[PDB]
Formats: sequence, C-alpha cells, structure tokens
Amino acid sequence: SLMIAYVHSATIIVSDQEKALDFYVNTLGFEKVFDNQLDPNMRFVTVVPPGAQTQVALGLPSWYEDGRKPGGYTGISLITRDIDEAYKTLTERGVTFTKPPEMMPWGQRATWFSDPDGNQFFLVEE
Amino acid sequence: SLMIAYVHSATIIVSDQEKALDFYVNTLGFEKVFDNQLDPNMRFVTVVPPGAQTQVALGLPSWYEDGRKPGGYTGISLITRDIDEAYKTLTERGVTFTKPPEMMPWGQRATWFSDPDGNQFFLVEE
Repeated sequence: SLMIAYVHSATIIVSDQEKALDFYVNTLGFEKVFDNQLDPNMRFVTVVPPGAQTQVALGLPSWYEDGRKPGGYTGISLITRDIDEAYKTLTERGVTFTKPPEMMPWGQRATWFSDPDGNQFFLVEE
Repeated sequence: SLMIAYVHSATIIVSDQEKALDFYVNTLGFEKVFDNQLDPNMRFVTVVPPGAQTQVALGLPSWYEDGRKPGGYTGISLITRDIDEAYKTLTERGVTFTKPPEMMPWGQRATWFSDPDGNQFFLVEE
C-alpha cells in the first residue's frame, strides 16, 4: 500500500455556505458531494468538478482558531479544456475575471477569477 | 465543454523547498512533478501521490504579500487505503501524529499528522 492514495479535498473560506453552494454549483458547474453535520458546529460541505477526484470544501471562518477569513489568493489552480468558452460563459453568468485569457510564458493560456467572497483562482487551459 | 474540469493543485507553505521535497517524496511517497524557475524569485514545485490527479504545490512565504507562514491546519485531507500501515511506517519515519487512527462518528478511521514545518493534514482510510 502507498502511504497516500490521493488528495481528498482542499478548503476555501466562505462567508455563507448556502450562497457559496449556489455559486460553485450553478455558476461554476460543480456538483455538491458532502453536506453533513460532522458535529453541531460544523456543516461539512464539499463540491467537485463533474467527473473529477479532488473536492473543494466550503469552510467558514468559524471552523478555525487562527482567524483565517475569506478572500485573497487561494493557492488553488483550476483546469478547463476550453478557456475561451469558460471565459465567455462565466462572464455572461456574472463572474469577475481580472482580464481575458492570455498566453503564459510556459505555453498555456490562463487568467484569474474570483468567487463572491473574493477568493481568487488561477484558471488554466489544459 | 465543462466550465471547470478538475482541480490542478492546492498550495501549502513550507520553509525550505528542497527539504520539503525530501519529506513529501522520500517520507510520504509522493512523486515530484513540477520543478520550474518561473522567475528568479519563483521556483514552482509540485508533488503528487502516485497515480493521482491533483497536485500539492510547495510554496514559500515569499510567494505571497499577506504574511502567510508555514504551519497549522492546511485544510487538505488525504486518503490512504491502509491507515494502520501508514501510521506504523510514518511513525517509524519520525512523523508526528496527534493520535493513533480512530473511528470517526461518520464511520471511517482517521487521524491527523504534520509535516516538519507543522503543516497539518487529515488522513482518512478509504
């Protein structure tokens, strides 16, 4: 056995789990996976790109003791197979991008977008 | 096309990229993927569990302007197929765990462990 099979999930911090679900599911096209009370103070909620392995947990500041809050660079990079389409349709859907897709000096087109809380993702064409 | 196909990577903050590569590769069994000097100040380094899709970027505090430092809860959960063996082996390799694996009230066995910089992961048996 491998020590580690895969990354289950990474976490972002949001201000409202229900509103975040609406955004990730209806705007970004993810699917909800977890939505479970692990205890009375944690509603464990995750979303996943359709058909993908690794999930994103939609956490709250209250989950944590160190003051982590929504907004800023998430350190999460996302892949799309058609960045021109993603940019067009996500812009139509009201997503905030920094600029249109642009060629990076490692040979892939990319841009950045944010969720409603200001969490920023790097979006890269496969 | 999907708006978003999959999560490429999530980022942790380490103190020393070469020491962290040693840990993730030789202690945890990940494989190095990226190791690319994007600019004189940004060495983009990633690791992946063998065979898995989403990577972990081994970032530095210098990557960010917001004062983020190594250590604490990463928000990253990891799956193993044999937690007893992982716990045993990793313990032998000097990894710090909070407790031995135990049954969570959602019906899976899990524990927490730390990398050398104190970054904490939740480890769950598939």
